[PDB]
Amino acid sequence: MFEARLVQGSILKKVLEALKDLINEACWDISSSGVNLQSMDSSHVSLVQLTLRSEGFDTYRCDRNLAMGVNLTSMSKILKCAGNEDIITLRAEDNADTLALVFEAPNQEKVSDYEMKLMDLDVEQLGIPEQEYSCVVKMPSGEFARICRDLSHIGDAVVISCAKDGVKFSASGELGNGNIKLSQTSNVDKEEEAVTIEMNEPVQLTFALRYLNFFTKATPLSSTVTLSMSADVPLVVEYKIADMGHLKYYLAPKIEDEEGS
Amino acid sequence: MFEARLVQGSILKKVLEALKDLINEACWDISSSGVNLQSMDSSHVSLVQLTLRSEGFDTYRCDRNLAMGVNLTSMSKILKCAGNEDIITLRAEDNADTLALVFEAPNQEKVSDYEMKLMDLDVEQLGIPEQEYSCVVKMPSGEFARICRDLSHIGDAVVISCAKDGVKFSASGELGNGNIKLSQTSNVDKEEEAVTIEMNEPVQLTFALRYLNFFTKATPLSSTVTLSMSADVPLVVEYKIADMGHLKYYLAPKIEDEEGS
Amino acid sequence: MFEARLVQGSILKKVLEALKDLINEACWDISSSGVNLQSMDSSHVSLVQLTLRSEGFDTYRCDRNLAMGVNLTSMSKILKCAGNEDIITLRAEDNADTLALVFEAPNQEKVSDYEMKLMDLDVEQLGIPEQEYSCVVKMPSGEFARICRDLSHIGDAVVISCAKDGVKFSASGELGNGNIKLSQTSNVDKEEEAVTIEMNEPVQLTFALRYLNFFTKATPLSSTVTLSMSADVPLVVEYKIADMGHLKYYLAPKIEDEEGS
Amino acid sequence: SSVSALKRLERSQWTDKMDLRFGFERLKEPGEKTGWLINMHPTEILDEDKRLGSAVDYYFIQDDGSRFKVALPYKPYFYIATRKGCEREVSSFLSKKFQGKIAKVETVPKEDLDLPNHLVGLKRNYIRLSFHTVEDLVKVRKEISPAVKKNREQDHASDAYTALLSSQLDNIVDMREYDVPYHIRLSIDLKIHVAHWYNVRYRGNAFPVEITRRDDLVERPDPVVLAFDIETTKLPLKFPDAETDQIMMISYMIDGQGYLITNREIVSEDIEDFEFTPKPEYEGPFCVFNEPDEAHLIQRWFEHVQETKPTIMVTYNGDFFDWPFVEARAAVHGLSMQQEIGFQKDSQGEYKAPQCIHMDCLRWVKRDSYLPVGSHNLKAAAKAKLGYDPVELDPEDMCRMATEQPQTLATYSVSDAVATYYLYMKYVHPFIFALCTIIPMEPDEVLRKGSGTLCEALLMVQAFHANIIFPNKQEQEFNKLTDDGHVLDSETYVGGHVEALESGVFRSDIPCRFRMNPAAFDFLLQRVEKTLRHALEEEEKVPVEQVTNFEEVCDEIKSKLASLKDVPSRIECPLIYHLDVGAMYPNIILTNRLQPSAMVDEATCAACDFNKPGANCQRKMAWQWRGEFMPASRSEYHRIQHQLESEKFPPLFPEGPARAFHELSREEQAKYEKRRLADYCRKAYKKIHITKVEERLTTICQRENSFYVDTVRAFRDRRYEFKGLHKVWKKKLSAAVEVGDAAEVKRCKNMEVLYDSLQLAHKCILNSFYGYVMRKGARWYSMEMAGIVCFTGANIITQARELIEQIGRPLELDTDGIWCVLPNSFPENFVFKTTNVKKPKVTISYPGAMLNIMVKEGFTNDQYQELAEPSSLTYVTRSENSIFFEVDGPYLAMILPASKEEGKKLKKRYAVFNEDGSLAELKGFEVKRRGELQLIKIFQSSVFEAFLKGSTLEEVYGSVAKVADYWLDVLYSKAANMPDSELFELISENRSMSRKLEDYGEQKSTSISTAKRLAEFLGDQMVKDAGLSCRYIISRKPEGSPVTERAIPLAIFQAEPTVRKHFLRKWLKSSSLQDFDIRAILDWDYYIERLGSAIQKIITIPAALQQVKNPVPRVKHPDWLHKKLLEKNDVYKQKKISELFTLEGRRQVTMA
DNA sequence: AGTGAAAAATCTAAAGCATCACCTTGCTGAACC
DNA sequence: GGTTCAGCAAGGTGATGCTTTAGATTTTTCAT
Ligand code: SF4
Ligand SMILES: [Mg+2]
Ligand SMILES: [Mg+2]
Repeated sequence: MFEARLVQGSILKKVLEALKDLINEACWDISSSGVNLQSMDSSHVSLVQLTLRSEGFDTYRCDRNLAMGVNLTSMSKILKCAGNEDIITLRAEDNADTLALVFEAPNQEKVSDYEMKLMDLDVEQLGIPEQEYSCVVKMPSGEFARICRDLSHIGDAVVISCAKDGVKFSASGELGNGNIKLSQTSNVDKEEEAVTIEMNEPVQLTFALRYLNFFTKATPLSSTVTLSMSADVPLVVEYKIADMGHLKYYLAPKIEDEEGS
Repeated sequence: MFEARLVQGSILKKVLEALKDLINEACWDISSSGVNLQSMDSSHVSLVQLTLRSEGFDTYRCDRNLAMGVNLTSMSKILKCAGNEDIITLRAEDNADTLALVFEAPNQEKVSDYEMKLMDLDVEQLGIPEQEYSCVVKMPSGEFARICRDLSHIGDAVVISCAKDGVKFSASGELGNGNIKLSQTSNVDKEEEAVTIEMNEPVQLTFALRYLNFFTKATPLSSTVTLSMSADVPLVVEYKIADMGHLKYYLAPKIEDEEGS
Repeated sequence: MFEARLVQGSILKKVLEALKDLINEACWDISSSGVNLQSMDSSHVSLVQLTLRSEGFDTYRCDRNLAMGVNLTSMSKILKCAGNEDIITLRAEDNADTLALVFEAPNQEKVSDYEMKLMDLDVEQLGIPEQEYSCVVKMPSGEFARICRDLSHIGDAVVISCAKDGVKFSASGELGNGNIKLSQTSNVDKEEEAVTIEMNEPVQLTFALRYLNFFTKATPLSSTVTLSMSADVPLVVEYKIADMGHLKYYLAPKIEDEEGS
Repeated sequence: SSVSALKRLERSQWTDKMDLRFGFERLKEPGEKTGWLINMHPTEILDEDKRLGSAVDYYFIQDDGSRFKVALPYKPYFYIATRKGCEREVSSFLSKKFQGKIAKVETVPKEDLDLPNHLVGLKRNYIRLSFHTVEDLVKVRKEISPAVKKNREQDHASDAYTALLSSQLDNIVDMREYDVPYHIRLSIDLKIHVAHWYNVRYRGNAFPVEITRRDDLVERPDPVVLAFDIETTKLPLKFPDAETDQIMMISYMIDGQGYLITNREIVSEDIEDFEFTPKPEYEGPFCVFNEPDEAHLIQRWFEHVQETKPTIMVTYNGDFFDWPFVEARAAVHGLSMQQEIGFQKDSQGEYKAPQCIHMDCLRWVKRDSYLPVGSHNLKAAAKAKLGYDPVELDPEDMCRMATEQPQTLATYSVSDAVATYYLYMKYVHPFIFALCTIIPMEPDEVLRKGSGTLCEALLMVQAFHANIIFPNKQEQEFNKLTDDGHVLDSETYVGGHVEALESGVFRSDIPCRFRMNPAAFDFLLQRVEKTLRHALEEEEKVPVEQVTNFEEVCDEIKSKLASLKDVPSRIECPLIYHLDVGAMYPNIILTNRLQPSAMVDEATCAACDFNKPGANCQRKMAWQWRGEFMPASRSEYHRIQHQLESEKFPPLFPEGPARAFHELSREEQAKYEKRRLADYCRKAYKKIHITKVEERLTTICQRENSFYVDTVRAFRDRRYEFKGLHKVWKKKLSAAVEVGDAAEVKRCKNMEVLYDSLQLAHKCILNSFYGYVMRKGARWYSMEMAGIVCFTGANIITQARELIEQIGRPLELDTDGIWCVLPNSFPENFVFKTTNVKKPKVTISYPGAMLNIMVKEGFTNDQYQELAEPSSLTYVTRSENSIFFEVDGPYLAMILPASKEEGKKLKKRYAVFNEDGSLAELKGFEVKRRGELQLIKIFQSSVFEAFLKGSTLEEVYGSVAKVADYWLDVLYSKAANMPDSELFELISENRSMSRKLEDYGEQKSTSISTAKRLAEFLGDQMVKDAGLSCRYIISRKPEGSPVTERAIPLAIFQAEPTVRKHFLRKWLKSSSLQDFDIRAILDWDYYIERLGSAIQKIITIPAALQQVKNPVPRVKHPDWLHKKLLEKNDVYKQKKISELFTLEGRRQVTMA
């Protein structure tokens, strides 16, 4: 008997529509600390980490740790049934694999409830180690997602350089080179249009833009995305849905073939 | 010698968009009673009736009963250039083998006449059985379009229940079973978003969601749609447009084999 | 090099969005008069010219008459990176062997360089026969484009005729015959729907409508289309507003001199 | 019917007097005579009682040529099974319906091949109905067959009613033997086989003919065999016509003596006798006869055939150009070939004389010679088999050679004749007769008929030795019901798994790469002693204790295999192998005890009362099933069946009456029902074609009748027996050539050629079993059997691929065998010096032994049993593992093509080149079909003849780049330097036109447009005789219009110039054009795109997959391959996540 | 070096479906009387 | 303190490019 209330039901839509496009199967974990989603790609490259706590979930209780291996190509066809202002109530059973949803209209005119049977699978777990994770930058999610979608046509991979003179997004392609610079306009009282860039060293590291497309699908969750990088480490991306939780998403880079011999 | 006026162009443009999918060939009937169209769909399961009374037109003067047999897809192809504000006129002659019609604007600048030929085929004129309707629901068309496109993704065979509390849609299938309830709206006096229930005895039967989508794609016609059901009759869809006339759908339910049920 | 200043750069991105099917590869010619494109399409039918005058832009800076043969559809996939409110700034270079285009956000915190190596093809220039045509018509491109996309799909060939009372467009097809008549506006001074016709002698021509709404659809760059037409000459289709837009098409009559019979 | 009776009577004594003057005098004297059978034909010989009757005449040859013909009476056969317990009154009604039409009706019990509960001795019984003549049989066939079809639905309905219960003419339940011919059924029931020494006993006239086999005389007499070949006059650049052109020369070849008859009307001078000897085993003695005109030439030919009297006549493509031409030249000159040698056309367009077997080597080259397809001409077959080059001569220039000098033209003609005759008697004459000793069919029909009906004839022979009733032809059943409840559209077994895993140039001199996994090598080091032990004990069937020299070959094996461990990655020359049984599939029938009549479902298996677990009665085997069907349900089908009953519907018969439901045939209502469901599910169910692919297990019973199994068993071990006998007589010859015993060496040469031909024919039929099983509609064809055989072939061959991927670089997976390479340091072939006197040397194959242990250890089966002696009730227990993957030897070259999209697999496309440069095999290429363009033929020949140059991949692609650069530079310069006269032949494409212009209706295509242009050329007069296949090119100047409406013929260009110019301006829709020469209206873009697609799919894409730069840099790669190649070579690469992030656990949601 | 006919690969037109820019509308904030 | 008009977020909607299904055409394969 699990319950999970969410009054602002558009954010569950916005997280779930961002994981169909490059994850086929992810295994939700539930415990007293909240709900987690620690799951790798089926292509075995980049990995998801949802963490949502109980200070945004209104009606919420959970006394046992368990897991459910939900499918992602079929769960994001039954959640857009609610509109952008409906409230969403998840329910679950101890012994049954049936996950139930409740979509309730805010004006009390359309009540729907859903059941979905699930299946058990066998995936891997990749825990994160704690590191410096410097060169942290904060950008608007709309601008970053817009430019990430834009650079997909000119190139297939990106070189990201955190240096003193802003941030360098240089995609590498056969036709031309498209590079993006972010200026430190720190003299703004508004946090939306003012970017924060702090660092310990200039870091140059390269990533797969074809995965950055399916990556950047989580646009309208948080107004500001916070991305951070270091050397020889996967990029970390935080989409902080500050009412309860945050999406950390980790993308492994491309590196050289060490020193040739 | 026939003549007809419309001070609005939305309805006559959108009926052809609403009806082009079920019917490929039709037989119009123009007379002093107005416009009649009884037709089978190309699979001979669903029945359609397009009826326009004579008093709904601005001026409607004719000669006598004439059955004419052009198809419908050509009419929707040629007439959809008209907008939702252009005014409509159609003229005809008995000796002439073609029917003319002008799309005119109130400023008398944008104007276009089209004359259409008469290809002749006469389908059988079957008598529509008229009986009582045990359950009548009068509910908005936008919510009905949303609920039909909602249930199209989950399942294929929708079971619909009419009871005292309201109406209940339900969908089976391999991706779960969905349940949607719509209750009476007694505290809402305005009727462009409320529902209305006329109730005799509880009914429920199984219907095909592709055919429900084919009926519900008539949704810009009216802000409300009257679904009605009785004992084993084809379910009837009433589109009360205006004082101009009606657009009535009839669907036979599917027989479920008792064996393995 | 023509790294000109633009107060708004939506025009270039939409003309590349629309003309991605007309010309498969063009060459940008830039001289002291501005930018002059003259390209002959893939089917070798018409010669399309675009004139963007230098005084229409904010600034001009080139060494001499420079022709850069950049593939037209290749940089169309990258030019929509800029927004409709985005601007193109000014830079000075005399020996640039690789052309770069500058992207500047409206909030002046994002700068971008999109480069392209110099590769060139020599295209033969064609002379344009110019004289005073008999009939020049002027209608807003909205409803003309609307009827051109709503009447090409009932017939392939149109007789286009110009007379004093109203110009007509008559296309026949297997589902019927349609034709369009335009009258003259004299009491109307507003630009949004006025159709002005300068008229010398009534002319008749025959054309194919497939080429007219699909390969030559760049409507929102201007708002009023003007067609110049005369006896025994091809079409002159003009999208023209002020110094911000002037493009033209030269579709030719593909009518034989009765050699079929 | 007296007029037709006297007509066929006159035909009977006409053929009899035709053969009496031709040498085949009848068996009219009472006595006993030996003979050897030659021909088999039906005839209409009567009896002394003057009762109408059909008979059959055999032709018997002697060792000294005192030939004869024996006609014996024999009525045809027919079987009808009726309802049980009431078969007397149906036979009495049948006898009383026709006074004396039926000859005899009788009933004797038999056994059904698929009747359940067969252990208790169940019986099903037919009745035999015999007619006195064949035309009465076909008349009764046409009288009864639609009634049978209609009543079959009635019987089917009755069966359905009976199934529901379980849940006068109309008394006949089924009928068979309507497709077996007369002579064929004759042999099936009498067992009289062509090519066997017989003796005949015939005393008096009232007694019939007695015939008895004399099989101890294993020698065979040489029949007098005349091979002949024409040449005809012709007007240039046109196929010759038989109404105006005439023969200048005939050349023919009778039993080693050659003659040449020449027309002196066209030939300028007489021709003397000459000798032509290409090889010492091919003697060429030749005599010349010269006649003034064609009439005396054909008269000399006819009288010399009448005098020498050849039993077997040999041509090459005789049925196409030879016989219609000579028949028409007889008909022009007041004669006919029917009236002097009896050669007329049959119903199928083939020419079969009543006494002289017309026999055509081209059909054998097409069918059994195993030459590559597209290489079936006589020159190719003579070079492949006889090992010499026939003299070539241009038929365009042969007309001027007919008047300039006749000697070289005569040499060409006699070279054609001697090539045909020696390719006949050295190879295919004892091959055909060895096929004939086992197939009960006359020689012309056993050469003409297909592979499946040859297997059918063998199975009918073994079916009537076993006394079973023949299943009919498997017809197509309309609207088959799936057990799920859906009607079908297509229903298919395993889809022919073909995969080209690599593409590139492969040779025995090229250095290729090997990644060797040492785990399989560690397996092999401890296996190899036992592997060679088992190979010597099973492939040779001798004990290992017999040989003494095991240790030194074992040490050589150890040294080679240990020098293979020393590095995984290595580069040397690979030997090219073909890892398979020649037809694994018959052994897959054998070792699994498979047969098409003993596979059922679980329901009727449980209906049988002898089921028992833990026994051999229930065995199961795996396959996979494919069905494309209709997504509409089953209850809706009853609904639409009810809604399509009792309504008006248009009859197909013009001005017909009001038709009802019952008399409608199944095919018209089947189309109507398919249209109705296609309309119903274009709207409601979102689909009309659902492709379900699933896996199935079938239960194979024990042998109710083992007729399909023991045939293959006896035929395989008789093949091996004949192979051993041929090897024994080959060693006898190999001693006799230095014995010096001329008559004895000639007779043992005859014996070894005979045994070689029996071995070759048995090998061909063993290959033919698979080709018979893989088609639907055969009379013994089982769906599940074909699926099982193809899937187990796939599983075995992918097990072999899984192992061989680590000892080299295997290349091409196939439904016939792995085509792969192996390193040369890997040992290839071992000779054994064995002390046994029966074999001083033993040749054993090392990859063969490895594949033998693969198929032995991988597949151990306990179902094999031997039945030696029923009296002692003994049962030895041993397993049969006879899957012999015979490596055919190291080839010289291997070429693979590639495919035109990202990641699809090719379809049976490769080329294999043998060691002496001869093209060993080719499959799936453009040269297979004689159509398309011959712009491509010369390019493809010049590229496949040019892979055998150079040592490295750089050099071989350099030579291929030279060839492609030459041909694309001829194309790129618009073919300007050479004369243009041959270019119109070279460039244009020729498409046949089968129907008329109005048959397709409103549909328009390229051929329809070309026919319309041809009609616009002259008029309806050309349409009246529009049997000519249309040649065309593609116009260029009307751009935008599709290529389906952009074809112009070359017939306009041969017209007079002014109408050409005007009507070309009419075609091109451009009256302002000025030029008329053929330089710009050619669509060179389409032509260079065709040649570009060829050079992409043959050369450049395999080059990109062989890590080399493009040999044709002016032809760009496709976008997907360009992307993959530019991503691969960049050392900047993608790193995965299991290395950069460690593993923290593995779990599963376990059941509690 | 022929022929004809059927199963399957290939080519082409039309419908499904996710996405993007734009039209219209409800909620709300600051200047005004 | 009521008003009111503009500003802006947001749903509905026409238009669009890619994808998928369906029917006609050639191509291989098998019988001859
Ligand atoms: S397998 Fe089944 S049907 Fe066949 S003999 Fe055994 S029990 Fe009978
Ligand atoms: Mg010949
Ligand atoms: Mg010849």
